[PDB]
Amino acid sequence: MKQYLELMQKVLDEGTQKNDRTGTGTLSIFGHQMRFNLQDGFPLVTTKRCHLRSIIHELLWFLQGDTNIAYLHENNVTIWDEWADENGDLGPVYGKQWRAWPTPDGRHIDQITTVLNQLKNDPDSRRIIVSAWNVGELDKMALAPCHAFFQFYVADGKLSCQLYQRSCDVFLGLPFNIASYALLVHMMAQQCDLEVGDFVWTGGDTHLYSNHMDQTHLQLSREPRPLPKLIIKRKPESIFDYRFEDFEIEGYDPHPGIKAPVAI
Amino acid sequence: MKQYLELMQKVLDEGTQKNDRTGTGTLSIFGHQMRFNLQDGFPLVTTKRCHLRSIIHELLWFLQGDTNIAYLHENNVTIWDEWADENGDLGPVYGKQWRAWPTPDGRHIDQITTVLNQLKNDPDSRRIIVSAWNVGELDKMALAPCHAFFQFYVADGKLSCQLYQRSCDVFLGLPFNIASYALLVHMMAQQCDLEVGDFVWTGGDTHLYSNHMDQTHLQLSREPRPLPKLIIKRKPESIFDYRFEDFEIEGYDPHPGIKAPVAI
Ligand SMILES: C#CCN(Cc1ccc2[nH]c(N)nc(=O)c2c1)c1ccc(C(=O)N[C@@H](CCC(=O)O)C(=O)O)cc1
Ligand SMILES: C#CCN(Cc1ccc2[nH]c(N)nc(=O)c2c1)c1ccc(C(=O)N[C@@H](CCC(=O)O)C(=O)O)cc1
Repeated sequence: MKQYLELMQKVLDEGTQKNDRTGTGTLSIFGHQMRFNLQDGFPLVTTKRCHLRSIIHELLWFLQGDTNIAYLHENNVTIWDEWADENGDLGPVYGKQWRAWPTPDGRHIDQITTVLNQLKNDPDSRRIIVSAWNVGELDKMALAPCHAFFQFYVADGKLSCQLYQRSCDVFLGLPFNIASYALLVHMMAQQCDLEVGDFVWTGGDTHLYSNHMDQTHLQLSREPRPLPKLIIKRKPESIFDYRFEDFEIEGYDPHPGIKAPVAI
Repeated sequence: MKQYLELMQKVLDEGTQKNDRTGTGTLSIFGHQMRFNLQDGFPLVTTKRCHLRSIIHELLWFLQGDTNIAYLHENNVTIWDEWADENGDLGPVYGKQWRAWPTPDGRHIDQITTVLNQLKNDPDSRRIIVSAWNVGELDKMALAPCHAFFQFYVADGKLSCQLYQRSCDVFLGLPFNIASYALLVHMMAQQCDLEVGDFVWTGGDTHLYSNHMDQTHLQLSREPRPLPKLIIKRKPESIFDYRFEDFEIEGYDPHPGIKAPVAI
């Protein structure tokens, strides 16, 4: 997409060679924002083929409040393999925080149910947020949430959502998250009888790993193709009842996929 | 400031009429980001006279981990009176969440010290964040946090900061928060022997209350003056040992102040 590619070029031209946790090295910029009008099409990268099966199953895995990769495996998704323990657990990551944020007094908070109820009863609320940044549980998580916090908004019957991504792997992780949240907005809109609006991406440490330089240069040479469209074949009783079979991405003509090594 | 005035005009030009909790009515836009290079000067609004006293004392109050207005009153700061209970208490807001975020296992985390440790021992970390958005304590708070989350970043010996403000009252609150955060960055940098970089502001529901329109346009008819300069007359042993009297704002020649009704 034009926005995605311009961010890449931005990282190349302005990035600061930074040493990273993995000891790999990354070109990095701090602070960036982009807007994606969902009414223009699904923001799935066209300059490289993206794998939707992983994107869809991971999201349904989140909404279930699951933190064990068993479900992912059952559906051939291996993205979380390198971080799960001997038993497949990842600690209280996203899923747990979205559906069961633990209070100090022992209670748990369902942030998705709360959001649904706010969108339906109080759409003008400026407090429609879901946060995965639970400071008290960070040390138990296999990894600290990269897509840490997000906020919904309703204006003129349209549903918007801003995502704050503290750490962003521009090449691999980014295309995945854009598509993931764009999908959530669609599922939320359908459930709350609202039209889809803007999906705004905001990041902190936006970086490109040194061992992805070639792949980047390659992708940067491809002319972006028109954006596909999403079809939701069925309307479930709740945002928690969607199935992989319910989605379809029409008009998706991407350039060949580009393979790149994963940084653990 | 150029960036500030530009946001105001954006809100006016692309805003959407939206009702709000206070029952006042607002003009709102969702998603914005602006950058301030702290090297250029202290980011304090010059198109209207601002009251540094209230800003500085609030920050020191915050860092103390205090959440009772008694301190503020001793120094004639009344900016938090409308929300305090009979005993002057506001609940576990800012100060508390920063100095002692409660965990589910009976621990408490001092996010300020943690961040200081990272800035000195692991400045390349992508996890240097302080969150006030404690989902499990919101009901105890007098008001849900506006400036809910912030991230620090280091590069070329310069410290930068990005803040995510979920709800922003452009006319009243914004000028306070920007001056407040720039102050924090200067304090952090001095404690970590770093120079000041950029303050990146990101807002969710960015709005102007309908009863501030005239005051807004009055302010917009004004030419911003040169940015003041901040002089810190001492290097305390710790970030929590700063006093009001250590800060000097020099060259601050603002246009007349404009009064405007608060929305409780
Ligand atoms: C981000 C994220 C989610 N995930 C996993 C995952 C890994 C690290 C994380 N790190 C942090 N901090 N938070 C996360 O949510 C997170 C999630 C991803 C995993 C792999 C690829 C990847 O290798 N990309 C291939 C996948 C191909 C396939 O699955 O068939 C690609 O080319 O798209 C991308 C994203
Ligand atoms: C942000 C913030 C802190 N605050 C208060 C305050 C109020 C509501 C909030 N709401 C939420 N949710 N979070 C907050 O941080 C927050 C803070 C402010 C309060 C009042 C003025 C105000 O009345 N402005 C006068 C100041 C006069 C003076 O102090 O001398 C003016 O005319 O400018 C400014 C800032």
